[PDB]
Amino acid sequence: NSLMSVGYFNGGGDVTAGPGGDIDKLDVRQITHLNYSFGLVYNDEKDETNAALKDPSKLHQIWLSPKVQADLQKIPSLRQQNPNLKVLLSVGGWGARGFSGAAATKETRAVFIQSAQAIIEKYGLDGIDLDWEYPVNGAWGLVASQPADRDNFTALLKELRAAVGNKKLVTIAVGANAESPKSWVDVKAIAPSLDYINLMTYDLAYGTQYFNSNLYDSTRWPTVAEADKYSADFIVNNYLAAGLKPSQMNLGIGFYGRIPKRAVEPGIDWPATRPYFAAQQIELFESLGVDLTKDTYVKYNDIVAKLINDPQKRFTQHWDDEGKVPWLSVQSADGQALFALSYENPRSVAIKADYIKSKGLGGAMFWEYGADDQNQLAKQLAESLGIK
Repeated sequence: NSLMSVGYFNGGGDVTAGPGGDIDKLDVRQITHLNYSFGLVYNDEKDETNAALKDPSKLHQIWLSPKVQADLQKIPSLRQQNPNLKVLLSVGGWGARGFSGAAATKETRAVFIQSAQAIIEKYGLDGIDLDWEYPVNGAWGLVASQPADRDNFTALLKELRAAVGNKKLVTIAVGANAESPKSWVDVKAIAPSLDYINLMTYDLAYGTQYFNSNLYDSTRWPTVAEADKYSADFIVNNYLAAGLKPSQMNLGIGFYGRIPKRAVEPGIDWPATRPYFAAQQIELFESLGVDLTKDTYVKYNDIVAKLINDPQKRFTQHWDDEGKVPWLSVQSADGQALFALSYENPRSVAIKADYIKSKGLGGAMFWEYGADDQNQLAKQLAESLGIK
């Protein structure tokens, strides 16, 4: 059994201009599995702002935007590109509502499951991937949640498996948080229903931590608050402690970076850190398409083209050899180097693949093809993993 490489493609969230279908410029020869993102969940959560999800007659089913339907119909042309490719629909994602309600009972779960089976048969999918962010915790109140989420999720996976059968793929993504295998997700109970589990070993640049996807801790740029100290290795060990076999886990790799929150918001230890971005730094990133009052996310192809290759040459490249990742700096008004963002580059990708091999993991997952730069990071990842 050679290694896996599960690429996300966020077709459902793609609002980029530029001619041609956006699926048609994916090199799917570099991956073993493709998670097409995202189906959503019809839901009656009162804070839901996608009215199309509020159809009372379809509550707890999966919603496919017309864009996502047009992409899923072109799977056959992807299978021509890579005859061994496995294609899954990913349902959920950050901020996606409705999982707690769809999971509450056997009957609501069955509405969800019937919808999954129908979508799988309609488009000839190889399987389904569930991205519930997150059961019990609810992404700190961003989506509805309840204690029964944990066991309800287990029942859902079991009953989804029973429906789709033993050949179709059922997979899930799981959170970085240490709490997640402790009390959100029943790791040992769900494992025999799942082909594999993708770890979201990124989005760590929050609170008092600088790095967004460091492989190990960095002492040059330490994290202050205890609840915030995270690293891919620490997450992998957490999930092994909770009982997952290594070969069932894919290490998540982010084809992107983040401005850390610590640069723009005070960092609280439940202020422990204070923001070092002035109006100038915020306006700078606003001028490049990065509204930090909205989000800290920067696609890798945007990092290359706009920051690293900035005609104004405002950004400087750095490497942390304890974290094993690159970061950029901009200059303060008083001329010091400010930690602007960490990301991933071919170096740090090749290193995470090496970590996959030597930890004995199942492979890699990455988010996502659209943030890549002419498939460069996906190609680096395939090479380093030995994928043919």
